[PDB]
Amino acid sequence: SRYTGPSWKVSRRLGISLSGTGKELARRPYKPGQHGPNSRGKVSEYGMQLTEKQKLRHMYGMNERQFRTLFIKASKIKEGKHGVNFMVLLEQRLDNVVYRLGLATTRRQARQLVNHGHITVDGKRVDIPSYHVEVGQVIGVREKSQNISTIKEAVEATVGRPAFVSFDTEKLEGSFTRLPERDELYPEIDEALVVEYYNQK
Amino acid sequence: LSNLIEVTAYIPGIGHNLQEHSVVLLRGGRVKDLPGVRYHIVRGALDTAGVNDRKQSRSKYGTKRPKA
Amino acid sequence: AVKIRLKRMGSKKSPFYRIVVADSRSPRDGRFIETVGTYNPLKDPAEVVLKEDLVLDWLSKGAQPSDTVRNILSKEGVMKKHHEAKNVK
Amino acid sequence: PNIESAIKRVRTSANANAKNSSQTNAMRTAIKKFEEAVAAGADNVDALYNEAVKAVDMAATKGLIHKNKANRDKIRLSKLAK
RNA sequence: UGAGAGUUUGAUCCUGGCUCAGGACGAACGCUGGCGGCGUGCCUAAUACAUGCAAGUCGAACGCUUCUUGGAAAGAGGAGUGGCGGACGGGUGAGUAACACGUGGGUAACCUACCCAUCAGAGGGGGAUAACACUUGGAAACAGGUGCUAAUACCGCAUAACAGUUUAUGCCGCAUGGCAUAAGAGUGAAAGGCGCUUUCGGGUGUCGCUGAUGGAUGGACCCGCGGUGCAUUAGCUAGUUGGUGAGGUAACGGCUCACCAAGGCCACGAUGCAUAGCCGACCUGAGAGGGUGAUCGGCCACACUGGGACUGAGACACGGCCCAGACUCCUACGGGAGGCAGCAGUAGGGAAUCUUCGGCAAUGGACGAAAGUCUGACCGAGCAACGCCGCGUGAGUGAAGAAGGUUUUCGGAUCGUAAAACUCUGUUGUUAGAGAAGAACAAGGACGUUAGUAACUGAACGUCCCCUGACGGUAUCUAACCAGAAAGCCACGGCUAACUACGUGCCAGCAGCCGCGGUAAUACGUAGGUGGCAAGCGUUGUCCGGAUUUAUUGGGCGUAAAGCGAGCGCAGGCGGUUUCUUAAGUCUGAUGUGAAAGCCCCCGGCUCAACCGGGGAGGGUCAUUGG
Repeated sequence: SRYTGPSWKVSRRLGISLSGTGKELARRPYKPGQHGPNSRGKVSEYGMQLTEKQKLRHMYGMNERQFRTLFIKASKIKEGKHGVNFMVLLEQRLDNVVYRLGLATTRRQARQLVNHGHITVDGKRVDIPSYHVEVGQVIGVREKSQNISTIKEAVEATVGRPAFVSFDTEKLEGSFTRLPERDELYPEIDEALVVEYYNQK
Repeated sequence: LSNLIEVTAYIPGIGHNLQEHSVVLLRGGRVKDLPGVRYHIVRGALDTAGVNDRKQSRSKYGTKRPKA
Repeated sequence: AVKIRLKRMGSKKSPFYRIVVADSRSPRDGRFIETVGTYNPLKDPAEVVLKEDLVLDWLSKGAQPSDTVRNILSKEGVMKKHHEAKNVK
Repeated sequence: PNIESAIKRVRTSANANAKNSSQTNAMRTAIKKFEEAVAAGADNVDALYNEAVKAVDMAATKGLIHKNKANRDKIRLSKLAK
């Protein structure tokens, strides 16, 4: 499964945008349902760690088993911290590479582009979105049929291109220069609440 | 029971169809109503039948999904 | 009846083989004496690795190859060396 | 029996048993015939010692006693007469 | 790499139990389900078993017989004598508390078919028998009698002692003794087949045959140490413990005998009773630990229940023999036949566990000189969300919030950018084209080299032609078409994330622990909404954690549970100061070993991942030798 629901209730429940600052929390910044505008008392310190974890899980649209295995894998580095290495491994998945490069507006669109077989790493096609893109691998746009309507238009309007992403808008090749850093990556949510959430799992 | 030791067992839900000499299935679970009862029968698993109003936790009580 | 034979180590339809010296009564994947090289039927020019200093020692003690082991031991030039050590002295 | 080859082994081994027992009894009586004449103190005492030795030796080439049993036997008899 | 919470009271602190929040599984069952990849699937009655298959092969060891092409040579069948195989491979865990297993050693007490090497032989004779032909008794299974015949079948005679044993010599070892050399005494084997040269040539290639010695491989025996409950189980032994001799075995030995003696084992747990195959490993834990021994590998034990031997290099024998017993079956009543804990399958037991499938193409195994024949091992296919992993059931833009549902103080709020509408996409689906790797070979032809030869045939490997796929038209790749076929289960009073209506009225019902329900129930039952997970989601059972709640790590005994009513003392546990010595504990170095697969570290291949491969570390309370 992935998810198909209204995708905007989700942001109103975390209190974070999740869609490139394009405002879902413009009107009614409160939660969904009857008891939306009428908030109530405090939230535990279990609700806080759960809310941080859900923020990160819904950012990149993955499921709970895969999230937890990625977290367990990031723990075997021991070079740096354990939340930084996590949120950095999270960025190296082929879906974020298409999002950051700029071939798609959303992450759902980028996911459908990499699922339906329209992109290639090093020339060879790769079809599965949880792929692990390493540093220095020019991912391309299937030079067979790169004349599609939405890819073309979403290359023009560059809302955000980062300081670790390289790209050329003629051959349509991009790559990571090097690994990013927390200052360059959502210094807003957390990586410590999420680490504590998995201590008693 | 098949091993020939005797026990009493609670039958849950609203309304059943159990009569003398009908064959049933037991699971663990102790009721806190009176002594001497330590088991539950499971609804909709043999001669016993699922309850016929439920709409909310039909996986217990053994109710099938209704088109309503 | 010591032998030099192949031993299957793939998954289901991607086989791999270890070259092994075993007593002939043993099961194909059961007990053996020691391992002597490797062999890969895929990988279009098939891959052989082997020590070839234990093959020449077992051969001179009466071990005997199977039919495929003899083919891949002559493609490596091990049977010629046995020839030049035994019937030459 | 069920298998065809198991039916042949039955008669083959029956025949082997027959002749094996015949020849073992031959050897045993040769030895005993020497012993009963060394226990009497009789003339013609080295010839039947020779014959008993030969009997044991021939039984060992017919696959009836192992080979160490034959060494043991010849030793025992040697210590009795010669 | 060591997280806690609720619950004794009118309120408190301490003690204390009970319960919950994490994992995992050969799982079962309730509701519900789209696919691929890799794995897994009688835990119960070691219950009883219809039907098919699971072990044969050799005509280049030997005589016969039937055909297809009266004397003809080949091809294809049939039984028989003889060799080798049937002790492997495959199944199960009933017995077993012991050298059964693990780890470390010993055998100067040992055996070993096929395979590799070395030395020496391979001479000359004899008497039979199955088959076949005729014949008797048989319900049958099957038994007898007469006559002829072959061999690599069988038996004696020769020749061989390098084997064993005894004597002298030399060297040596941990008692018994070991090695090498010399003699002396009695003794023991053997078989041919197919080719080449064939002047009688009498020579020779190859595969077999006999004796002796090594290697390899497989087995046998003995020893140190280690892993379970009960003392509401303290005595156990009479071939028992030792000696002398005799027999016996591959082999040492009370292994078994006759005699002689009175010994052996036990509080450091003998004996008995109950339970159990053992290990690599697997789950959990911060660790020390605790709980399991299913898939895969190693060792053991058993084969309808209980005794025995025979053949053989090897069995006291898994689809062998003989006897007894229970059970089942056929019979002319005199008698006969059988053993799924091999693969499928059936009835029964159970909460519960699969097809009476294809093929020897690949790897291994038996026989054969080889083509080959056999192989339910094995390689593939079928069934099942049983598990792990991967990808879907669309994507983008879209408002004053369309209709409807729920609520409302009747203004509105929420389901909700969610639908609509516009533009896109084709992983999947469908239809149509193309389309694999897994295969290396044996055999058969030509050609070369080396060691043997009088010489050639052949031997042993090199180079080249030629020859084979069950899965299967499978994976995969290309073209067109369509958002169309593909979301459910649990919870929402506190623990613990997520609230309002209506119905009912200590009823109907709910609960893991606190506890809810008697007119305005966020705790029962529905609806709207919300939370957690998702092709799954909950429930019951079992184990480790939380539990310092058996505390070595790591607790206590004035009043909470807990100092024997007091002394005297055998065994045990622990002991003042100091000089020299020893090296049992302790510390340390080097060498051997602790299989493979697993966990872990680095690297690499399947579009990724599960999964697969290569190189390492780790794991001993271990042994030997030096400080």
